[PDB]
This record gives sequence, structure tokens and C-alpha cells, in this order.
Amino acid sequence: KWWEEERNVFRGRADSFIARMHLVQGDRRFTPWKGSVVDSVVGVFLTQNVSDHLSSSAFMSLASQFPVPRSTMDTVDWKAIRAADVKEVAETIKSRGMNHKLAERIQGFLDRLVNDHGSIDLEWLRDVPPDKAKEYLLSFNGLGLKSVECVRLLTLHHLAFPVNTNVGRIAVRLGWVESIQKYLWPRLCKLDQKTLYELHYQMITFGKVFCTKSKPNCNACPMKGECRHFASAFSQLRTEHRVYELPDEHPLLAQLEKREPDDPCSYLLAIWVRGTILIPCRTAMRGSFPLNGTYFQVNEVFADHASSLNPINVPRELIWELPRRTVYFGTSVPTIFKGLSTEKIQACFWKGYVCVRGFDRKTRGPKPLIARLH
DNA sequence: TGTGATCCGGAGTCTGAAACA
DNA sequence: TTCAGACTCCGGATCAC
Ligand code: SF4
Repeated sequence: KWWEEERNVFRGRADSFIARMHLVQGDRRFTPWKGSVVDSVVGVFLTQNVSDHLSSSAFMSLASQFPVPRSTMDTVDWKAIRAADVKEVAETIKSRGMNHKLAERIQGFLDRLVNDHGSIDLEWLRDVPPDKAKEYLLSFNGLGLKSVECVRLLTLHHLAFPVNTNVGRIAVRLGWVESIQKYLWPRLCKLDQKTLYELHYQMITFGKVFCTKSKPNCNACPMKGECRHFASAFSQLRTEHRVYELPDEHPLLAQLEKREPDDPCSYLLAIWVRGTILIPCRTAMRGSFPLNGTYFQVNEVFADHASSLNPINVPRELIWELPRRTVYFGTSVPTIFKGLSTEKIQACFWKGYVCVRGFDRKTRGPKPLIARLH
């Protein structure tokens, strides 16, 4: 019964990692998101070799330029994408990089889907056995294991665990451990889907925050006693702007879509009399984001572009008694957490927010963050 | 046959050199 | 002080020998 010890040692290590990151990085438990499965496949296409914020902004640009005229409904007109020339769809996702190659891959995927089934949809893939779905997804040109595992785990709710560069490095550095896939998949094949989802989410966030490739924050890492690099060893990055929290009954939020039932964070107002409103990411996207919105943090807000360009004149009486919270502006998640102490990261993730984007409400497209904020 | 390169590509940080002295 | 190149980012395909 060696496998009895094989699964027990990893389960104890995995649950210790999950419990510790719960206090530091907030609640990463599974919560459903809307959207179809073709959105997830295109997202995994767009996340090949690029940072997460760039890929998410590229998908937002795809949604904005091609708009729709767990509710499994398309947010993007994929028929128009297949109709659109490779040059224009490469222009849409230029900022992500590899625009032309990925545009051709996406057009080929959509064309093959139409040829196979006569319609761009993959809802029936949740009814087939998991292995058949994995083989069908692997049969596509431009998709490999790391992607199809992400698609299955985050969208099809199967039992899967993708091993990307961040996961492998963390596993090697910690007491754990295609070679990494062979070591981990048999040892991590029978666990609850919610547990796999939470582990994956906290692993990617931990790779972004504490355990980076260059100069990991080993001083403030909660896993110092369980690591090997720490065992063997022995600002312009972020701008903080204190803001006000706006209850949904406030007059300023009269025409702001009245949030979402499942959104865990409220609206914010960033005063410079004049203020800019910060719209939460889940509310701004109205759910319906690929891969269960694991591209954003739990405490992530956008910046209203119209409010940023022309701040709204507000009286000081309306915002007199509202509580005050930080936002920790910046340009990327890894940069704004560099050098931060454990208490600061915990406070930011539990009683704080994070903004690295600007959102245009009218066009639903990403915009660069304004100069004064960062 | 099993890696081992070389490609794709924008956007950012970060060094090292070439600079003040 | 300027400043350009290497490197990193939730990766596949195509040769080469
Ligand atoms: S101690 Fe350092 S190397 Fe180890 S897991 Fe933490 S950040 Fe990564």
C-alpha cells in the first residue's frame, strides 16, 4: 500500500499550503462564473506566452471590438471573428504579442469547429466522458496539454490539474517533487474539484506574489519552514491612493448597473471635491469571463475612463462618513507586491483593493491607466 | 527517438556600459 | 545622466541530426 502513503503525503502538504494562503491571500474558494466554453478555449489560446493582465486585456478588446448584440452565452461574436481578416483580429490583440500567429490559430480553430459541428459551440462537451473530451481538445492544432487541462479544470469542472511553468517551479522549490506532469498527475488524480480549483488559484497567485523566478520574497513568505531554496540559502512600483467606499444606495451610483449579486467588493471613489469611481472587475465584466475569471485577483477594481479624464464634481457632504481604504495602484501584480511585508499583503488582500487597469464603460474596452493615478 | 533548439511578438523591468564628475 | 539588449510572462509546432 505504498500509494496509500503517496497520496497521504501530498494531501497533507497541499492542504497546509491551502490553509496558509487562505489567511494571507483572502478567500480563493470556487465561485461560479458565466460564459460559454468556446470563450474558455479562446482564452487559453490567448494565454500561451504572455502575462495574465495582457491576455485578459486582449480578450476584453476582442469583446469590445466584436460585441454580443452560469448563463452559457457567448460574449464575443465568434462568427464575426471567423469572418474578420487575420490582419484586423491581429490588430485587436496586438498588445498581447504573437498577434498574427495566434489570430491564424483562432481562425483555424473556429473554422474546424464549424466544419465538425456546423456551429461554434461546445456545451455538449460537458456531457461526454472526461477522457473523450481531453482527446477531442488535444486533437486541435495549436493546443497541448497545459491548455486543455486548464480548459477542463476551470470550465468543464473535470478532475484535472495543469502544470504550467509557475506550478512546476513552485513544486520543485517546495518539498514536493512533461516529467513533472508524470510525477504529479498520478499523485493528484483523485481529489474534489473544488479542492483542485482552489489549489490551482492559490498556486498561481502565490507564484505571482511570493515565489517568483527572480528574487522571491522569501523574507515574507509564509512557507519558509517548508521550502528548499530558503532551507538551502541558510516606491515607483506601486502608488497608494486612499479612497472612499460607496454604498449601492449612493446617488453617484444611479447609472452604474447596480453591481452584481455575486460580487464580493463594493464601489470606490478616488478623490484628487473631484473624484474618480473605481468599478469592481466582476461587476464591470458582469461575470461572463473565461477560465472562471482567474485572470484577475479577488480584490481587483478597474478605473472608469470617463471619470478619469473628466472627474465628477461631488460635494463633500455625501462622502463625509464613508470609510476609507487603500487601492495600491500599479502596472502589474508582481511589481506592486515587491518588498511588501506579510502584514501589508494580508491587509491589502483582506481589507484592500488592487488596480492595474482602466476600463471604458461606453465601449467596454480596456484603456491605459491614467497618468496621475500611476 | 528524445530531447534541443529556433522560431512567434508586444510591453515591461533591469541591468551594463558609456556618461557626469 | 542616456540607452539598447537580455530576460520573463498561467506555451505549441517544426524542423535539425
Ligand atoms: S520561501 Fe522563497 S522559494 Fe520558498 S516558496 Fe517561499 S518565496 Fe518560494
